[PDB]
Amino acid sequence: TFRRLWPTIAPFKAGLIVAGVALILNAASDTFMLSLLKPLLDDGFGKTDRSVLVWMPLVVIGLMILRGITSYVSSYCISWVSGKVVMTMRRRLFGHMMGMPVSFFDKQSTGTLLSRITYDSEQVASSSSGALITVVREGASIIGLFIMMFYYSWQLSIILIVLAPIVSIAIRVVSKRFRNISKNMQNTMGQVTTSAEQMLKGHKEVLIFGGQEVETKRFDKVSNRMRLQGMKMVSASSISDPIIQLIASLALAFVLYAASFPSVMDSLTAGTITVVFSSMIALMRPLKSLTNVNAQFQRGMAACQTLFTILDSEQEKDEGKRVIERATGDVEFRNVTFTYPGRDVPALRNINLKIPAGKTVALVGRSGSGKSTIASLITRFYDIDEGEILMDGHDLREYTLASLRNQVALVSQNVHLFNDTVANNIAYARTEQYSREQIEEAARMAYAMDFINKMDNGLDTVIGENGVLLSGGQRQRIAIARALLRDSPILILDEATSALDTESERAIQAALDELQKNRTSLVIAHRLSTIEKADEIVVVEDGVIVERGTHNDLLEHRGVYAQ
Amino acid sequence: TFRRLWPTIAPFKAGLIVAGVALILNAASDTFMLSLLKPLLDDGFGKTDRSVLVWMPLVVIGLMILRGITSYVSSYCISWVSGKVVMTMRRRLFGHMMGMPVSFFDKQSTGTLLSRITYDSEQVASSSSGALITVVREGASIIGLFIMMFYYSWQLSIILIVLAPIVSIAIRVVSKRFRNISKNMQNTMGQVTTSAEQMLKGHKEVLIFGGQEVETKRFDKVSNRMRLQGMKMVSASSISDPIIQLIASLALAFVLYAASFPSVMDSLTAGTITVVFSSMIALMRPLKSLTNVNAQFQRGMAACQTLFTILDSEQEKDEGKRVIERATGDVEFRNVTFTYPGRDVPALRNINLKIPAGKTVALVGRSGSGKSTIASLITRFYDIDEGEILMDGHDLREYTLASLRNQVALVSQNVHLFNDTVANNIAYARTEQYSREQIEEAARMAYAMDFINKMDNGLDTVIGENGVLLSGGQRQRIAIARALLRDSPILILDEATSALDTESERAIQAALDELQKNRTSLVIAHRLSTIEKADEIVVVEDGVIVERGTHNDLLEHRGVYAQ
Repeated sequence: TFRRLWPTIAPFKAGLIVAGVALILNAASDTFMLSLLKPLLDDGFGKTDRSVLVWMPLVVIGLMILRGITSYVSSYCISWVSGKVVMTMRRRLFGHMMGMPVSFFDKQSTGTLLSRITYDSEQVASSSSGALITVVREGASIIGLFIMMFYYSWQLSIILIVLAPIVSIAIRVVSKRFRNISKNMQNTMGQVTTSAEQMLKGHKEVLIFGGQEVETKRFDKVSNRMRLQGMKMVSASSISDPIIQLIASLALAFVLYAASFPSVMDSLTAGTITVVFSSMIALMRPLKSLTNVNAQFQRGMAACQTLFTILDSEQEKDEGKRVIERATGDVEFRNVTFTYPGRDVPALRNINLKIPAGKTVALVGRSGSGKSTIASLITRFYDIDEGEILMDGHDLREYTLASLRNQVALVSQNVHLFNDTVANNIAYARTEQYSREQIEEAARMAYAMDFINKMDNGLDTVIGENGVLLSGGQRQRIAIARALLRDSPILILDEATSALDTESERAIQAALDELQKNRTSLVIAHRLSTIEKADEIVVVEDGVIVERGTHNDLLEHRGVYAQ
Repeated sequence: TFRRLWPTIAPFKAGLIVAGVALILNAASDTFMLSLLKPLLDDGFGKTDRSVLVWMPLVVIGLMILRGITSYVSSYCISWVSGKVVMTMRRRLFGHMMGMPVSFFDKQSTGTLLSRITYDSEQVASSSSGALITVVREGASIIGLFIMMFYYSWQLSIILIVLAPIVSIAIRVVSKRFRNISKNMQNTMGQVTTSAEQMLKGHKEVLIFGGQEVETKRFDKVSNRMRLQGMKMVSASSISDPIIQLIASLALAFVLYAASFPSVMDSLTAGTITVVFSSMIALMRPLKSLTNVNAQFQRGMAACQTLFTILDSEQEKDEGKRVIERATGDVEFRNVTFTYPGRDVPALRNINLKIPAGKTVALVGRSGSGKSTIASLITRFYDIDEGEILMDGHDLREYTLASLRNQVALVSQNVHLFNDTVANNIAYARTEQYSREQIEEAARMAYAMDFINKMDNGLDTVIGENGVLLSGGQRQRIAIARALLRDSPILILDEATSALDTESERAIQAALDELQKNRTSLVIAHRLSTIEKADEIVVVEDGVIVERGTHNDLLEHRGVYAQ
């Protein structure tokens, strides 16, 4: 997986390499600070009284300033690589998410996608960079400390090069064993927590039947078991560390024993042993850090696995490329059957429906099939499972998605508003074009000039993140202005809005007759005012045209014609 | 506030005291190892004495074993106090989470309460215990190291006590300043991420309109802002540690300079200087932890503030103490007005409704106001804001909550099933009273023995969460089975769903007319079957009694009768 992640980091190798050299300098600063001890213990407080204890305060200051500067440089440069990696991978995810089929964003995975952008890209970068930091810095620290020992005491050093593998393997085995024991108790705690969850929402029907005392007793039992599992988990997690410290103090004891013997001693001056033991104590963090690196890296490359799974998911098909600019031709549904994704049975039953040019054909889908699914078809949302939607002489499959979905224009009060300025929101992808004079014309035609004048500068103002917070009807009129400005050959409507508004229902009606005087207008609605004003009606329920009749026939078979 | 929390922790003072003595022993072990250093250098590798070199490994192992044993004891005993305290506080929360009015659990705290119990009692116990561990252990370590140093070289220890306050205040100031800066950047980072969130949620529009080009470019800009904010955050966070280490090294340099001054200050033998410097280096983490303890403690006593706010919140009023066992009397409504909490002050308009004894009077509330709340009135879920409901010669405000809710029985699709056995799901708060034969007769009359008998042990089987997982129709069956346990004069049938099933609604209605044979009942049914079998139909819309006609009159008041 890292095998495939490298290419997005490679362009930024400069930051990683500077971080690597800076971290090697950091480990060398640690090693030199520790090595500085022998000079002290031997030629200061040791045999030579002084002349080395005024050089040394400044040497220590210099080496700690080097530690600080190299640590800051490492942090900055590796975080800059982490930035220019996440940033890029987040942008690739975003580019792929917007072009991916609507089914994926339709509850296939909806709330987790902001996570999979932000948190998961940051996890990829953070875990991989933590792995690199630990590997490089701690490996440099181990190498530097071992060189420091060898150059100072090659007798004790070999005993250590022998034990440190033993200490490291002991750390790995105990850590794995006891952390594995810990994870079981995590599930055993989750289960009892879910039991309390179960109890909590039973409030109603616990009050009714007076079981509050039985509920308290059962929560007492579950709380006690939660506490016992927590105690076991913490007991294991604790006993983990002292065992490691003891298996390390065993190495300390062996080294000290292997310093008592006459052969080894008589070489270990007062300073040499101090350097060796300080090296030893400083050799505890690196080993543990490596043992944990081999898992940090895998956590990182698992988050990257998730990101890559998202990235390579089948993008919305674009094989068809037939173009269309103005679609005066009728939309012709002919023997088309579609199934909603996640449902085996065809939600949209085999149906034929013609959409006369410049006609406000409408339908009512109370049964739940085709209520808004028909609207999906024209916009080439969830694709056609069967049939040829021969729109203006060709199948929707043949048409290119961009041009097709350009021809149509969905309007509703639920339409979100982009954070860009309101005028551009009306001219989205038409900005940099459709001159602000055209935008003013559209604003006037909108019959919502008043609302955008009500807040800030109208065209210039911005509906950002709660910038002016247009109401539902005002957003509906923004959308209708957008449609008029873009000159959509097709209009698709769902019951106008959810509710009527003051002067906004009238303005919407004015705008939609300005639009529908000359627009192939497929419509759907439950309220039948626009149905009465409509020339042609086709009521369709359960995927089948219950009545393909005009207002006269629809009154002949009322159905829900009366509230 | 810890002041009000102490009563819950006091009865378990034994655990805290053992943890305190164990942690003091732990810090004493740390101190004694650094003290042990001096023998090694002075009387060992200095004046040669193999006796000390062979005496020492036995002491390092002994002291690390003592350090491990005391660490384990501290972890266990302080977790056994954190364990018992957190469990007792969870249990007091839960006990006070049931008698609390349904209003609180209704949309004032729905999902946050899951956290409130578990996570927000742990963030109390764990945080306070972390504060105690740091204070005790690290204060013992500081005292121990300073005693260890004064006993060995008081001259340098004076300088070290002079500066250590300086180092501590430097740590405090830098840590604060820079963590405040980090929080400042965190605010902007979150704000910027929300922008990408709202972009992502606009999928449908960026598809219908536009070509995702403006969306991609604007996400590029927001991602660059995220990257720059992340880099600034990490830069500010990092610079803290190098600066702190540099101040600590200033202290080290000053101590070194103090050494090597003529004769005075240079009375330190190699062992004495090594011990003093080891104490100085091991006195870095205790100082940092003491400085940061108060943040941990305040986080803990803030989670505890939340928990106390929950505990002391007004429990449901139970002032009325009028008892009732069986109530054939009418649930009299007379001009009672009650606003659904938090909205719609004029809800449940002044309404008069006398439900005659031993009837199945019902209502239709499609208007959406005062439809299901009338059921609550009988169950007193959402108390009456103004008016009197004169039940059986006394008001609900006068009746005992338990008895009143004992009189009424609620059957609905959403009836929650207890995690206990099925027998006790139909014996809840009644298990000790009724016998297995009573529950067997209840199972028979339930008209659901087809589903019950198929289980493992019949009555004694388990209908807990998951497990057998009875369906919704079977949920209705079990609710009716409880009603058939013969303790429920008033039967507030929901029947708003009015669903029909395969032999399941058949059995449900069979048993339900068996009940209603001699049950005072109030129902709210969308269907007209109930109206047909209704005794006095009283349709109520928007909290006002539009009509009180019989079945024939309601047929005249057709409304949505045809469907």
